[PDB]
Amino acid sequence: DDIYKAAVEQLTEEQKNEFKAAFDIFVLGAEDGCISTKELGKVMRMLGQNPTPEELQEMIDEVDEDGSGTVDFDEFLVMMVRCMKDDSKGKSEEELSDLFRMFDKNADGYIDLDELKIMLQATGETITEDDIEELMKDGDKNNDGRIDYDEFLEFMKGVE
Amino acid sequence: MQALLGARAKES
Amino acid sequence: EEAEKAADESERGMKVIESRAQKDEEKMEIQEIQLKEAKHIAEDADRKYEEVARKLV
Amino acid sequence: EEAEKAADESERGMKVIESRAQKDEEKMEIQEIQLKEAKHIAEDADRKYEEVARKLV
Repeated sequence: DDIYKAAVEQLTEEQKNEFKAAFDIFVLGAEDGCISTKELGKVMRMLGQNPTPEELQEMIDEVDEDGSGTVDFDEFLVMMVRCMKDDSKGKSEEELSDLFRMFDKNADGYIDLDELKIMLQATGETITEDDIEELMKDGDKNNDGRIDYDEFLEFMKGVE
Repeated sequence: MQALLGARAKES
Repeated sequence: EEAEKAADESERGMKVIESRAQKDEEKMEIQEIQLKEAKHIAEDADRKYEEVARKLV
Repeated sequence: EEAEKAADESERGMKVIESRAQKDEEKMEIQEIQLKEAKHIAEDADRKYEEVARKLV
């Protein structure tokens, strides 16, 4: 949602309206309340795009923690956005080593959620806490309560 | 976008 | 008379074809809906395979 | 002209629905073949499930 809600912030009302209707007819031949392969393919072969039932349902699995289970209007649109050339690819690992390192205020190579949340206080803006512990888990896939550089990487996904 | 949206594509 | 026979053959044809088109359209949708399900069974078949294969691992 | 037009228009009707039957026929064959394969994949995946389930044992 983080990436996703932050995204819906940008594009305006009319973008929202056009893809709502684009779903209202993306169900012109719908499948599952979500969109299983028939409408997806329908709309695509109307032009020629290539989503496959398998990876359809998989990128769904990547996202259907909501309980869409298959390509809902949400997945229809995340597919939509999964194509437009806008941005990706990860502020420098050298940069990121620095960024870890300042998370590694301690000058160690291992960071608990404490000086990390203190980096966050150093960010100051309205601090969420759920997402703080979530980010602890993101990083500490090592799960050692303290976080290394690549854990920090696992902790700062999709970030500028 | 063009070939199947035409001049209707202005803001959205 | 031949044009009427043709009206009947092109109309019967249209109806035979509409019937065939409908049979093929239903088979298309039936196979498409069932394809999505067959794919979902493959996903599930591969999914159960992975759960058991992963247990094997 | 009316009879021939009925034949011509019904024939055009037929051409569109025959083309539709052809599109639906091709698509149902495609979906059927794909179903057979998705199902064969599922069956293969189920066979693998069993190969791995017995090998899991």
